[PDB]
Amino acid sequence: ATLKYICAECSSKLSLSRTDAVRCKDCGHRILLKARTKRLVQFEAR
Amino acid sequence: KPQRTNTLRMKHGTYDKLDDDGLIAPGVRVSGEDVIIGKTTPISSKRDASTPLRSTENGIVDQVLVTTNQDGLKFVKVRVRTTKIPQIGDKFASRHGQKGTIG
Amino acid sequence: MIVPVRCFSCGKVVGDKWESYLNLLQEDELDEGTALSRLGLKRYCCRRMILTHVDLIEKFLRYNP
Amino acid sequence: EEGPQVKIREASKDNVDFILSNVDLAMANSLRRVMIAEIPTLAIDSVEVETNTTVLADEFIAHRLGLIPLQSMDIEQLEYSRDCFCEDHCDKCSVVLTLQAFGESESTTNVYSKDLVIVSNLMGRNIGHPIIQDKEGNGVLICKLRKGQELKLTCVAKKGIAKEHAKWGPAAAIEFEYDPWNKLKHTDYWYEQDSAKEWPQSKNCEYEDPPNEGDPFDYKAQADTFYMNVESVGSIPVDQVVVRGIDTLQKKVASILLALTQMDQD
Amino acid sequence: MNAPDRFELFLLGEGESKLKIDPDTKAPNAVVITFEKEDHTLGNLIRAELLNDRKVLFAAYKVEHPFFARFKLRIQTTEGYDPKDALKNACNSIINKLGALKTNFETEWNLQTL
Ligand SMILES: [Zn+2]
Ligand SMILES: [Zn+2]
Ligand SMILES: [Zn+2]
Repeated sequence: ATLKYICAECSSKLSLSRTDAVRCKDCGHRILLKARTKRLVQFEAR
Repeated sequence: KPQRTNTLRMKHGTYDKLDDDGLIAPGVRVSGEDVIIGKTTPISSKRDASTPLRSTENGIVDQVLVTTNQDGLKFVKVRVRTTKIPQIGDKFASRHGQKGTIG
Repeated sequence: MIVPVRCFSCGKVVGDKWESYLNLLQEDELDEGTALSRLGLKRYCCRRMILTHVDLIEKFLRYNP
Repeated sequence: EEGPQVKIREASKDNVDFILSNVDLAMANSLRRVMIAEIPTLAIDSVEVETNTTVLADEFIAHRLGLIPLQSMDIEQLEYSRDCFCEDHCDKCSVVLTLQAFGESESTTNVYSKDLVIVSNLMGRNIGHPIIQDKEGNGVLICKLRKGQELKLTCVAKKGIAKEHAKWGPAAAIEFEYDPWNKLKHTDYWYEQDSAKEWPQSKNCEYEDPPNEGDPFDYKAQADTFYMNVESVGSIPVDQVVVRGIDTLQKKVASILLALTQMDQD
Repeated sequence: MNAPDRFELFLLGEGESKLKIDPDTKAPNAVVITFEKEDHTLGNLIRAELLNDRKVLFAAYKVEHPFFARFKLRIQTTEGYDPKDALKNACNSIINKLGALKTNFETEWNLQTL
């Protein structure tokens, strides 16, 4: 049901706003990856 | 995302690519001088200080990473991926101290 | 990373012959020289493809995400 | 049949090792070029990457996809996107493949052209089927997934010439030789002591008479008899490479004769 | 970025013809033709056919730069022999030679088992 930020280590799809600091659920991994886009990247197969 | 208010101090690269958290999310193709880390600063309302993509460069975003320092500062790290295809000019060396370009 | 699909030089589909080569090696205890000739790779241009190849992916699929 | 004359040595689904005879080197080459160059063919040329948690990057993947040979038997029955009056791609000019794969097992999920699925109506023309030549139905090894890594792709195979990108090339190698016995003296054999004793004899020395040492250099003897050998990549049956080679060359000159014609009028 | 789209090699972009015909000035009964989006494939072919033809005094072709897909072709034909007709003629001469090969091949291909 939508994801804004994955988290670095547990891969647990977080998604938090401002003043949430930078942590994850159980794995307070202060890192967090930014998860992809849905805007479908197209590619040249060349 | 900055969209100009009272200083308008921004760069020619398009912000059309930054999300509403001011960060391109992975996958998004970025080129020209496209803005990557859309940042803003009130100085003594919106003085844009932001990292646009390097001029000559153009890629696709590989990973945006948001962190915390020891002073707790918010960190962002954008990896921008580009596939580089041997062209004319690219430099190639055998293993005996002779380089040479593709003519 | 993984097997190039085609031998650079000429374009033999080489990337359909990597597991089979790894087999020709491990399960059939053959040597690369003999093994590569069996996969049909006859011109060194296509041999160097498989024989030179480093399958770093099997090390990339070892990290978690 | 008077003129150029083929004389096949081997024939397989992969090879056509033949002997062109009674032709100008020019032509024998010209065809050799056409085969490497300009036989039209179908090949994934656009990838839309839906999900890819795989270890490889999209364009990496995308690249290889394009390199997986596809069925091109009925490629004339397909138009180059660029001429097809549609808008982008449609079944008239384009086959549309899919790759969906999830690392399901805790073992390493391999991914293959086999896992490519045509999602467009082919309208009966043999086209765009991932060519599988391997002995376990897998075909080209596209990617490797760990348990929990997904790959969702939409490819689009379009009609192209190897000249546009060597991915559309139906030929693999194209062996090619003439004058196995260096009788036209077309080469000056480099040597430390003995021209003859150092250079290994060709395949095709067997198919031709060794010159007599007493003879004068045959000055008038032009190059005919060219021992070729077309290897196919799979996208088109070898026999057909050689044909469309001779065919597409025929079309070219034809494209010119029509220009010398339609050069007049208005 | 500078890299010209690879199609530009076999595909005519706008305003370009296949053939530009120029009347060689330097000599009588000679012509220079510029094929656009062709290369040696054709050049060396047409030339060495053009060259067989006996009422052709001169045939040569050159691709002046590897970057561009085009080549020039010069044919000097005898007085009263039109080079365009020599081309036409050497062109036909090819089409017929390839027909033969196409045949001969498909023929000798069928006799093969595998
Ligand atoms: Zn976590
Ligand atoms: Zn090769
Ligand atoms: Zn279409």
